[PDB]
Amino acid sequence: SMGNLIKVLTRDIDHNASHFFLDFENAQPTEAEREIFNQVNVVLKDAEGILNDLQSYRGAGHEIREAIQHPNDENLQEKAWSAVCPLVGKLKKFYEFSQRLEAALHGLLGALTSTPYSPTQHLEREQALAKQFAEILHFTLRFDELKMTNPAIQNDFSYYRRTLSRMRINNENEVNNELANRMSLFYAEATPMLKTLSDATTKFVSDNKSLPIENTTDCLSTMASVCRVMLETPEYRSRFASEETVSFCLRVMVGVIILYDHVHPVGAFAKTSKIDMKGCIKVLKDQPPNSVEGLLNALRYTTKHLNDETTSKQIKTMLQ
Repeated sequence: SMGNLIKVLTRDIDHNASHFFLDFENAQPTEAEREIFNQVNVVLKDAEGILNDLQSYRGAGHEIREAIQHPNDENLQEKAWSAVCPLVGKLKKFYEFSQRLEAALHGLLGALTSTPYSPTQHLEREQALAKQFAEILHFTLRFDELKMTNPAIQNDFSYYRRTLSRMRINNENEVNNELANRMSLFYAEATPMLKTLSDATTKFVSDNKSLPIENTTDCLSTMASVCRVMLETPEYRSRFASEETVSFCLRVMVGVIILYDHVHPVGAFAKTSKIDMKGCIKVLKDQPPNSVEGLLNALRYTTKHLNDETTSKQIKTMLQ
């Protein structure tokens, strides 16, 4: 069923491009998937809009530097303020969309990690919900890759917090200090959406104490092995791996790996891990370097157990 699971996750994504929501007629969920598929699909419909706003994030570095250069010129102070406020509005909408990702993740984890079935049978039984989980990770990695290449995001928000505080001394859709602190910890992360999704998966394990942990962890490791085997085998590469399919699976694999490393007690690098770390890193290495550097940075920074003394030197040196 390893070939079937590949045909399930990599199904109808070639003719698909940049769309994170699943077509209802194409995915064809079962009766037991309808109430969750509908909820998750609404969040996935907005994921494309969130990602497009991040691509259009030009930043206010030019106006900020000019205002700081001439701090007595009120026209330049208001020109920078008029430019950075709609951008902080976008940053506000991105962080609030991260909270919606946590809700849609618990609906998927709640169904894909039931007590009786195995991970392999869950991805085959609840095929539509398994596709949505991969699409949530797809957007998560694609969002965090843009954030890493856009240094104006943290500079715009830091200048906002400095100017706000001291403007409401000297001088509705405004941001409060309580929300700003959570946004600052959000954008200080190398992978903001993935860190959030990582905590949400840890929350799911704690909310379901009566649920065994491998029902969640082996679901992530199965998805990692489905993507790894598809990408590393040429027999399966000439059958399924295309431009959009490889880029999709590369990001689904890195997503579940980091989730696994935070939820699985010993991590994804220990001897008892079920993720082929060397094989997953190698697949990233055989890819063109520029298109995967964001994913490699995720495996080097968002990881919990990478720098452990129990962790191997081969992968440690593999990620150098």
